[PDB]
Amino acid sequence: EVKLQESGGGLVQPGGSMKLSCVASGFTFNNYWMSWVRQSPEKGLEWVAEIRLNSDNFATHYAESVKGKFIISRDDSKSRLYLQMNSLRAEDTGIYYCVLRPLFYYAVDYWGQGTSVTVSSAKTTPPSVYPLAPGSAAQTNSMVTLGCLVKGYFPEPVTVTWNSGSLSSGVHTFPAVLQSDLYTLSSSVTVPSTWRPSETVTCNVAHPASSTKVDKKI
Amino acid sequence: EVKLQESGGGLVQPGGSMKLSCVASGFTFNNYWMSWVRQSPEKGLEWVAEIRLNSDNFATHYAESVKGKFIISRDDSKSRLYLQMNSLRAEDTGIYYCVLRPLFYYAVDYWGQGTSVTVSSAKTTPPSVYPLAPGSAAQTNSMVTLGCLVKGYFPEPVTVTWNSGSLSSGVHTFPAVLQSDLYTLSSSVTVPSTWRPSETVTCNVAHPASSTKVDKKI
Amino acid sequence: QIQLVQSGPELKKPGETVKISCKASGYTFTNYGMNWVKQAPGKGLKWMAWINTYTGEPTYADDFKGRFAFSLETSASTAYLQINNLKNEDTATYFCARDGYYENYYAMDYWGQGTSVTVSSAKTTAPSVYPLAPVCGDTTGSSVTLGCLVKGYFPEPVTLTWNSGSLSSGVHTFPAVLQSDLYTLSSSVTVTSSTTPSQSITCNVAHPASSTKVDKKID
Amino acid sequence: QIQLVQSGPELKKPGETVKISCKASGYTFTNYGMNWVKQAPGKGLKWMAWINTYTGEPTYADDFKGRFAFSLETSASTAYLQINNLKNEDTATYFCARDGYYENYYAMDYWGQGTSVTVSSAKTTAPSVYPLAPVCGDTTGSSVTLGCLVKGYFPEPVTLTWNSGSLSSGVHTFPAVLQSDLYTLSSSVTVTSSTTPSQSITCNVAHPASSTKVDKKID
Amino acid sequence: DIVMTQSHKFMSTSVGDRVSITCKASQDVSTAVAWYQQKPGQSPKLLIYSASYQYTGVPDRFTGSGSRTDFTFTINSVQAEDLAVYYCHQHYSTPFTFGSGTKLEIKRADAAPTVSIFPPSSEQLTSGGASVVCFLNNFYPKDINVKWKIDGSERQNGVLNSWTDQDSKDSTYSMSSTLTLTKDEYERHNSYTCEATHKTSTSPIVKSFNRNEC
Amino acid sequence: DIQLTQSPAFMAASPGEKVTITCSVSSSISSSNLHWYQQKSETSPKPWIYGTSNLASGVPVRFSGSGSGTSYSLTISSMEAEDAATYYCQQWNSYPYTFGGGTKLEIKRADAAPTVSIFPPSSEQLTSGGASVVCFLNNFYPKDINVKWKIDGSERQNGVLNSWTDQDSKDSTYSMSSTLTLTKDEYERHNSYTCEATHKTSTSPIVKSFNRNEC
Amino acid sequence: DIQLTQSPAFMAASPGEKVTITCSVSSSISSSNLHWYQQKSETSPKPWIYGTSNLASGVPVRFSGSGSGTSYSLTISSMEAEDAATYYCQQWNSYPYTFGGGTKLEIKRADAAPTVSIFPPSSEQLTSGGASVVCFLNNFYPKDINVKWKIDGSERQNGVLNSWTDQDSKDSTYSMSSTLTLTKDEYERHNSYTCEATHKTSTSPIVKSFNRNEC
Amino acid sequence: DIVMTQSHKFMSTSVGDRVSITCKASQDVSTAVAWYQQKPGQSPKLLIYSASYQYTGVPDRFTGSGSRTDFTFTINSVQAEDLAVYYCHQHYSTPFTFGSGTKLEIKRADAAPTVSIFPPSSEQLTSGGASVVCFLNNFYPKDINVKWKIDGSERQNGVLNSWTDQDSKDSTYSMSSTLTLTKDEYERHNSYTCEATHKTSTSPIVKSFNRNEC
Repeated sequence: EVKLQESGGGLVQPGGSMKLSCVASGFTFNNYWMSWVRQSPEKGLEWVAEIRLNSDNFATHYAESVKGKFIISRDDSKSRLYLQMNSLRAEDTGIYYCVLRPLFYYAVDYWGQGTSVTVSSAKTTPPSVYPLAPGSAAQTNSMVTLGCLVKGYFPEPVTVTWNSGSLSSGVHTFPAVLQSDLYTLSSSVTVPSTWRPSETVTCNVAHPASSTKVDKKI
Repeated sequence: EVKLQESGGGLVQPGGSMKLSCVASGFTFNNYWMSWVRQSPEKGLEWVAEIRLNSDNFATHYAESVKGKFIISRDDSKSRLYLQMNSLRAEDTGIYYCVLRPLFYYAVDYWGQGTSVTVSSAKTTPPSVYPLAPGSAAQTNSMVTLGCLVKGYFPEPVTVTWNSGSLSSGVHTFPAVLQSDLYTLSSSVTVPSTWRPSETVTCNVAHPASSTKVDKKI
Repeated sequence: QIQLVQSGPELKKPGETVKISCKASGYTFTNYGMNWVKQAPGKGLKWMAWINTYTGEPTYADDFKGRFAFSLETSASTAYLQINNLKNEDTATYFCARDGYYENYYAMDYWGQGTSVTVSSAKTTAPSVYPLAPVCGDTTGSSVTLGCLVKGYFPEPVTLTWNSGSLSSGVHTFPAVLQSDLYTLSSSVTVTSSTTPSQSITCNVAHPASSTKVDKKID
Repeated sequence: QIQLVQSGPELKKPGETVKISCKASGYTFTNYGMNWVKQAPGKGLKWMAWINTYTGEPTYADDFKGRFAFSLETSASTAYLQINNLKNEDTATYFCARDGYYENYYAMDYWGQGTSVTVSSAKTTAPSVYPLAPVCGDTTGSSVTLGCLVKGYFPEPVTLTWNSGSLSSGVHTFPAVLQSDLYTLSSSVTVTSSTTPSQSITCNVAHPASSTKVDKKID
Repeated sequence: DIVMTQSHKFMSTSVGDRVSITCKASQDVSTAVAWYQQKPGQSPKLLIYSASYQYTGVPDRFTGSGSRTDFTFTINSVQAEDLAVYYCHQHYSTPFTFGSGTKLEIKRADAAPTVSIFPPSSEQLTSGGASVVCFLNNFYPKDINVKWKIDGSERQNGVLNSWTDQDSKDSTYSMSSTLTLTKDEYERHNSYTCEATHKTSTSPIVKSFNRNEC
Repeated sequence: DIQLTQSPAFMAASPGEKVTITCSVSSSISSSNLHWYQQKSETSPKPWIYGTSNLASGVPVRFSGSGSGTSYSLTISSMEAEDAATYYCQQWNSYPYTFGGGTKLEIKRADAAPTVSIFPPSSEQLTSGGASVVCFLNNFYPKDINVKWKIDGSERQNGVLNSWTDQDSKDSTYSMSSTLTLTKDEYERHNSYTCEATHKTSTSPIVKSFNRNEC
Repeated sequence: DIQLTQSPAFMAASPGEKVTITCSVSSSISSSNLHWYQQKSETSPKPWIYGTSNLASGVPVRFSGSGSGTSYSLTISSMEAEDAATYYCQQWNSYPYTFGGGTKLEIKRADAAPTVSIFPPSSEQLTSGGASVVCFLNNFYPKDINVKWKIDGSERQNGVLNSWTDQDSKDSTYSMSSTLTLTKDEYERHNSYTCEATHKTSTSPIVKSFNRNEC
Repeated sequence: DIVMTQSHKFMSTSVGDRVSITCKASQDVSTAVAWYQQKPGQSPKLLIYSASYQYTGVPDRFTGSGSRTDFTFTINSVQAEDLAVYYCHQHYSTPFTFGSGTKLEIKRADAAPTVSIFPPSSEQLTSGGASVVCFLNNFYPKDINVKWKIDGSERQNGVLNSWTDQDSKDSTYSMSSTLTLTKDEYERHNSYTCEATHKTSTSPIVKSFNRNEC
C-alpha cells in the first residue's frame, strides 16, 4: 500500500551539513502531513519538523531543538521529503524516522526504518572482525556455540549475520558498547548439537563506511 | 557532625531572579568543595555548579545549563554558599540540593534536603482543603478510612499531615497531579477499626505561599 | 464543480431493506472522509457513522451499529448506506457530509441534498391535479392570484413548478398533509395584477410514479 | 613551619609489639589524609595503609590487614601504627606521608623522617669509641686526614658528628657492618692540609643507650 | 458520549438586531466545534468551523466565540433570510454529538392577509370530489382563525389546513385551508364563505362565492 | 560528557534474593570518586556508598559496592523491605559531574486484594457547585489494577485523576487514588456513583458505591 | 509543552495475565490524535494503535485501547511472548508533538540456568599483540546474574565489557556477553582463564575455563 | 591490584646529559601518577604530581610526561646531586602500587684514591682489641681491590670492608677497610701494609707503617 524507503545517514563534522531523504512509494494522497522524529537515550523519542500539504498549502513547523538549524522541503514532483540539517551540533545524534499520515480524522501513520546520524570529530575507523571458536572447553550443554568479535569501529550502524542469512536460528547479536570514542560487539550462533560447526559457517559483517566482511573459523 | 540547612526556593517570573542559600553547621573543614545539583523528570539529576576552597583558592565551575545564568558565591565568614540564578527560563524548574565533601581521597558527601524552584507566569493559587468522610458505604475491610482532598493550588511544595504528626501510621499521601496549570492531591488515614473516626482527627495542610490549614470532618 | 448527489426518494414496506448511494464529483473521493447524518421528520440532526473512504473502515455510533451497513464503491466515487429490517423510526431524510480538515480540526464541508426513506405498507397511488381559476368572482383590482391543488398521492415528494420558472413571482407551495394514507398539497401563484391573465399560466406536476400532469388553467 | 616528626628508633624482640607515632605541626591534622609506607632494608617502598584523619577510618593494603593497627589521636595531631607479633620481615624503616590534593588527584606532599624498627633478641650493648690519629707516619704534605672508629654496638643508629659542625669539610661516615650481632662504623675527616692540627678536632658519639662519648684526638 | 446542550430552542429577533446563541458541552471539547445552518427544505451548510473561523462564502455578519465548555454564535444584524435552525456540533470524541438546534423567528410589523377563495374545479367534480380551497396569504402574527360557513352556519369536519414557515423574503407566514365535500354534498349547497378571523383587524376578512357558472 | 550506564533500569526481586545492579562508565575513573545514592519514594537522595566500597552510615551491612576503572556494581546480600527504591551512581572525577540513569527496585510479595473506599463530594465543595467523587484503592499488590467509574450504570473517564504510590517500605504494597471531578449540574442530574476495580485477586470487580443525597 | 505521563514505566507480568498500561495527558485532546507504538528489542517503532481504539495491522485482537480527553489505556487480553517490548503514546493534536516516556514490558517464565561458553583470543588478533577473552552466558532467566573473570585464581574487572539482550520474543530468555580485553604481555604472562557466573539456579558458580596455548 | 613496572632499575648518566625514565601501569590509571625522589638516608620528596605538574621547590630541570599506561620523567641536564632512586606511584585504585625505583649512577672521570692507614688506638689495645683501619677515599670506578699484607704475605680473615654510595658533591665513591686482631696477635707483628689495587694506575697505592711509638 504505502512503502517508506529513507536514506542519507552518516558521520559529519560538528558545525557541518547533512540532508536526509525519504521516498513515499504507492502513497497517492493529495492531502496529508509528513513529519520527522528522532530518537536517542540522551532524550528518548522527539519530534523535530512537520510539512503538510492540505489543498493549496505547504505549512512547515519546527521546535527548540532545530529552529534555524534544520529545514523541510518537499519536491520530487510528488514522492520525496527533504530534511536539510546543517550547523549540526553534538546533541543531534540519533536515528531519524519519517512518519506520515493522510488528513483523515482516523488514520494510521506510516514510519520508515530510519538512518543513523552521528556527529563527531572522530574519523571513521573500520571494524576488525575476529572469529570465535572453542577447543575442548565449551562442551557444556548439548549443542554448538561459536561466535564473532567486532572491534573498535566508529559510526554505530552495523550488520553481523551468518551464512548471509541462511542459518538465522539460535543467533544472538549483542548491542554495541563504547570504550573511548570507539564501539565493540559480538554475535553468537548455536548450530546443531553434533560436530558440524566451524567450516562453511561464515561470519559476515557489514559496516557502511565501505567495509564489508566475510570471515572463517577453526 | 555536619548538618546542611538550605532555604530560598519559590515561584519566579521567567527572565526573573532567584538566589539560594545553604548553611553548613558543624562543618569545620578548611579544604573542601561545594556543589549544586538539580532534579526533574524532564531530565533526571544534573550537576550545575561547584566551588572549591583548597588552601588559597576559590575555583568555581559550571556547565551548558547555566553558563552565564547562575553564579556561585561563598561568604558568610565561613558557613553559607550562594547560588545566584537569574534570567531564569522555563527549564530551570526542579529541586536544588547542595552537596558537600572535604578534600579527602575517601569521603562521604553531605546533601541537604533542597528547596523547590518553580519558574512560571502562573500566579500563586492557594489550596482548597476538602475533608473526606464516608456514610454507610466504606464499611469494606475492618478498619476506618476517611481522607482529605487538596484542590488546584499552584507551586508544588506542600505538607498534608494528621493531628500535626500525632497519628502517623496508616497514612497515604499521594503524589500531586497536574490538570491545566494547577495541582491536586489527597492524603488517606485508616484509624482503628471501631467507630472513633471523624472528630479530633484533624487534616492539616501546609502550602508555603502563606496558606496553612487545619480542617475538620463528619 | 464539487457536488454530492444522492439516490432518489424511496418507499419501502416495514421489514424490507434499502441501499442509498452518495456520489462524489469535482474532487477525489479518496482524500477526504465521509459522514452519514439522519434527520427524523420535524426532529433534529443525528450523527450516524463516519468512514475513511481509503481503508473502507467505518465507525458507527452505537444507535446505528447493528442492521446498518455503511459500505462504499471507490472506483465510481460513491458511498452506500444499507438498512435491514426497516421500521417506523427508519423514516427520515438521510445525509452524506464530507469531512474536511480546517484549522487543526474537522468539519463536514460539503453535504449532499438528502434522501427520503419512507416506510409504509400503503400502496403507491398516483395524484389528480386540479387547476384552480377564480372565475365569476372578479377578484380583479390590485393583483390576481391563481392556485393549483394536487389531491390524493403517495409517497410525499412531488415537484410543483409553475410554467417551469415563473417562481420569481410570489409562489407559495404549502406542505402536504396526511389523511387516510393519502397526500394533499396546493400551490398559489400571484401574478401581475391586471396584466398576465392574457398569457398562459400552467401548473406543472411531476411525481415519481412516472406521472406527469401539466394542467393549464383557463379563465 | 610544617613538619612531621616521628618516634625514635626501636629494638624489639620477635613476637613483641610496637607503636610508632607521627605528629603533625604547622598545619591542621584533620583537613588532609595520611599514609603509612614501608621500606625493607636495601629494598623498596611499599604502600601499607591510608587513613582519613577525620572519621578515623583506615584502608589497609591486603599484606597489612591483620596484626596491623593504624589508629590516631586527633587532639594532639598524631597518628600511630601498631604492630603485633613482630617478625623478621618487620624490620624496616616506616614512613608517614601526608595526602594532598593537587590538580584533581592526590599525592603525598609532606613525608616524615622515617623510623627504624629492628627486631632481634640480641641485647643492647654500648659502643667503644676510638680516636684515630696518624702519628709517626708524617702523612703531612698536601692535606691531613684523621678518623674515628666506633666498635661493637647494637642497635644500628648512632650519631657521628665532628666537633658538632665541622662537616663542611670532607666527612665520610661509612655505613655500619654486622658481625656476630654487634655493629662497627667509622668516620674520616679531611682537614686543612697543613693548618688545622693546631686546633682540636673531636669525635662526638651519641647512641640511644644513653651513651655519649666525645673522644678528642691528640697528635 | 458527550451532551451538547443549546440554551434556547426558539429565538425571536427583529431585522437589524443582534442575537447570540449559546451552546454547552458536557466535557471539554476544546475548539473543535462547528456551527451548521439549516434553511427549510434544503440541506445544511457549514458556517463556522473550529469555533471561530468562518467558512468560505459565509459573511462577516456570522461570528463565533468558544473555548472549552461554552460556545456562542452571533449574527450581528439579522436579516429576513437568516431564518433557520442553527445547530452546533462537536467533532472531538467518537459519538459526534449534535445539539438540538435553534429556530429564529424574526419579529416584524403586523400584516393582514390577501385572501382568495376557490370554487372546486370542473374536472374534479366529474371524478367525484368537491374541494374548495382558501389561501390566506402573507400575514403576521402566525395565528389566524380560519373558519368556513356553508349556507349559513360553519362547517367543522371536512377541513384540513396547511402552513409555510416564515417567508424568507418578507418574514411573512401564509396558509392553505381546504374543505372537501363530495359532488353530492356540494350541489345541495349554494353559498360558501372563507372566514379569516385575525389579530390586525378587529373585523375579519371575508371572501365568498355561491354556485354560479363561468 | 562521561556516560554512566546503569543496568538494569528495571528490576523485581524475590524478597531475600541477592540483588546486584551494575554501572558502566565510558572512560576510566578513579575508585575514590564514584558514589552511589538511594532515593526512596519521595525524599532526598541519601549518599549510600562512597569510595566504591564504603557504606555511608545507617546503611546495613547487607549492602556493598565493588569495581574499578570502567565497571562497578552494588550488591545486597539479602533483598528486603527498606531496600526498595531507586539507585543512582555518580561520578565526581571529571567535569561535568554526570549522574547515571537509575535502577528501579521492586520487591515481591504475596498477592493482596485492595481496600476500596468511596467518598461523596464535600458539602463545603458543592458550595462552589463543584463536586469531585473520590475513591481509594488501598494496600494492594501487584500494582496492576484497572479502575472504572460508573454513573447510573454508565462508564465515564472524562475528568478522572488517578495517582499512585510506590512500594511502602514496611510491607511493600501499593495505593492508588481516583478522582472524578465534575460540576453540580452534571453531578446533581445523576444518582448511582460506583467505583469498580479489576485486580488480579478476584474475577469479581470490587465495587464501592453510594446513591446521592444532594440538594 | 504537553506532558504525556505513562504508567507504569516498569512492568513484569505472569504470561497470560490481562495487562493494562495507562497514559495521562496534561491538557485535554481529541481521541483521533493519540497513537500508540511498540518497540521490540532493536527495531523501529511500529504504529500499534491509532485513533485510540484502532489496531494498526498484524496486531492481534488481544490488543485494545480506550480513553478520552485526559486519560487513555492499552490492554492486552492475555499477555504473551511477542508482546514483551516498550510502549509509547504519542500526541498529534497540538505542536510540539511530544511523545510519552515509556513502559517496559517484561514477561515472566520458569527459571533457566545459563549456557556459558568460554573462547580464547584469536590467533589473528594476537597478530597485533591484542588478546580479548570472550564469554557468552546464553539463554537464561531471570536477568539477574553476576559474572566474574579469574586469571590464575585472581579476580579481574579492569577492562571487562558486558552487553545484554532483551527478552527474546520466542522464549522470553536473556543472553549476556563479557569480554576481558588485554595485552599480549599481561596476557601471555598468565595461564588459567576462568569465566564464573553466579545465577539464581545453582549455589555452585558455573565455571568455564581454558589454560593458554600461546606462543 | 595494579602492577607498576619501571623499565630500568639502574641508570648511568654523565653530568649535563639527559635521561628519561619510563614507568608502565598494568591497567589505565589516567594522569593520577606521582614521581618521588629518594636520596640516601634522608626521606623521599614529591617531585612531579599529577604526571605533569612540578611540585613547589622543584626545578624546571625535572619534567614528566604520561597519560594512561605509559609515563616518563626526564631530568634534562643531570647534576652531581641528582643521585637517588626515583620511584613512580599510582594513586588511583585501592592498593597504591609503587614501582621498584631507579638509581642513577653518574658516569665520571677516573680518580685514584687518597689513602690513609691508621694504627690501633692506645685505648683500644688496653681493652683487648687491635683494629687497624684503612680509608681509601675519593676514587672512581667503584671496584677497588683492597688487600692487606702483614709481616710479608696478605691476611684474608679478620677484615670487614664498607662503602658509601656515589658522593653527591663530586660523584666519587669511598671505602673503609678494617682488620681486627687481638692485642696479642698484634704485638707479634711489626710491619703492616694497606694495598689499594685499582683501575686508574697500573701500579697500586701503598700506605704502611710498622710498630713505632709516638
